Amino acid sequence: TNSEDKLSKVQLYEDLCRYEDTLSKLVESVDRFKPNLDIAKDLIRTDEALFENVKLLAEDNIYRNLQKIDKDSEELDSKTRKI
Amino acid sequence: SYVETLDSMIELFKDYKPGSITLENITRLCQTLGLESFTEELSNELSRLSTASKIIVIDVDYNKKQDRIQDVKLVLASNFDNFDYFNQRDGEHEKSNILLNSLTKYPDLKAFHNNLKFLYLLDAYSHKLDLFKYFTELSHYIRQCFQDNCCDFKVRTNLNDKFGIYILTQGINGKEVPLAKIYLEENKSDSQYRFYEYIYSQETKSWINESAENFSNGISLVMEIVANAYTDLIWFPEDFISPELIIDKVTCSSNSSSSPPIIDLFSNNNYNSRIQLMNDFTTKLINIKKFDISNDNLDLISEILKWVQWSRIVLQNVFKLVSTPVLQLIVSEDHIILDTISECNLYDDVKCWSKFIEKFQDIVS
Amino acid sequence: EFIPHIFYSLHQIRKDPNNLSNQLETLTGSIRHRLKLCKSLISENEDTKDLLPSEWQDIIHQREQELQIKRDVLDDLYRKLQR
Repeated sequence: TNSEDKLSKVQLYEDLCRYEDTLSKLVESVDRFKPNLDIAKDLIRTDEALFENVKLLAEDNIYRNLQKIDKDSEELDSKTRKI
Repeated sequence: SYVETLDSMIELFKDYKPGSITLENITRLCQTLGLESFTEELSNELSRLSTASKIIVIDVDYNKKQDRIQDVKLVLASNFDNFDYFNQRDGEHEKSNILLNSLTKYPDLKAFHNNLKFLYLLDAYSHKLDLFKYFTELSHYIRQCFQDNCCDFKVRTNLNDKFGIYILTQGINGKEVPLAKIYLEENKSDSQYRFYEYIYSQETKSWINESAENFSNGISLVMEIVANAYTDLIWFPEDFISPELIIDKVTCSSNSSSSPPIIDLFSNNNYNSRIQLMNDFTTKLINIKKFDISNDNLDLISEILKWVQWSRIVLQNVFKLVSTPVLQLIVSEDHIILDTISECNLYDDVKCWSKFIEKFQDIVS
Repeated sequence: EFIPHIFYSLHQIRKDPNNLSNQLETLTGSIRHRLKLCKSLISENEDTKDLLPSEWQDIIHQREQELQIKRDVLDDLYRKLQR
């Protein structure tokens, strides 16, 4: 149950959320064959924000290195424990 | 109003997301302007995209291995082959091609689209008026008109990878600063507007229409003021130029109280305590960005530029110095008087304006 | 992949609105398809949604403090056992 709470905590989740909302507005506009510029510009800037957050996620690897050094920590602890 | 709104939305979408520089996006852009386009394989490594219209042919060489544009060539089907599509840089032996630069130096197609829209305008509206010839020669006629009128302005073609006739002044550091850009624009207001060829005659020292039979319809010669940008905006007396010649009036839309900073400076008591400011303007100040200088209005270029230069050197500096926290300072449309100490007017030389500002700064500091 | 397809379809929308309503409707349906698969792919994977900032610093601090206390106790053991 806490998983979804953690997922909602990171910004890019909200980013995909309002990106979906903006495309929903755009499709509603084109359904009414009345394309509103503000919806499209909101869509493009939200997409850009998505893409910058896509870069920001990548520099990931730090957590992975922390994970391997954590495994090193507990394996050293177990070794010294059996010692 | 639906078509005008749709065209305005299409222009907005074209400007807001110009697309990435790819062969497919360049082809789609050319097709969106009604240009005929074909792709040829010159080699296993090189493809050419050739695009054509009535007069213009543009070859774009694409390196398939590098994912990059290698070359761009413009060819005219006019009897005039001398159209300058290179940037005018003083002291570089390599004339840098505007079209190639717009596809290699920029992150997007916006620079290329603007330059292509300009070439397409000349193509569509050239017939017996050849606008490629006339626009090239016009830069020489304006340069001569300034020499004959003793105007200290430099004329360059094609500045910063953009088509246009650029009018430059010497700035305080001897650096050239653009004052205005002259170019052709579609006349949205009157498709029947006759645009004639005007030549500057060395003999008469005037603009002359040699061939009243040589006209194009639905085009205007536009003078755009290049703001270095609210304090860097140029303001004109409302009666300085006929309202029919004003293409773009910056309407301060009715929800932000930006008077000219000049008029707010007649209303706001936050002055240098040494100066009593007196307003002697008879007219309202309006912000004008674009002028129609077509036909008989080519004489106005020198008057508009003198005002723009006087406004930058005198008015804007007087305002900057008065606005930084008793002598009477009278400010009018064409003259400024500091009590009995110093005066300058719009018809004085630039050297008189500089001396007035130096003396004014020494008193206000 | 949905990102480049979204980009491209976005651009032929903004380049050619003068296409007949058939193309506009079909292309908008295509974008709705791509974002539908986008939201699905977001949905099944918890790890990405977690990916989708001081905690990393706190983990680094705890790792370095446990490392230094391990080094100190090992130095003490080395000093004591050599007798």
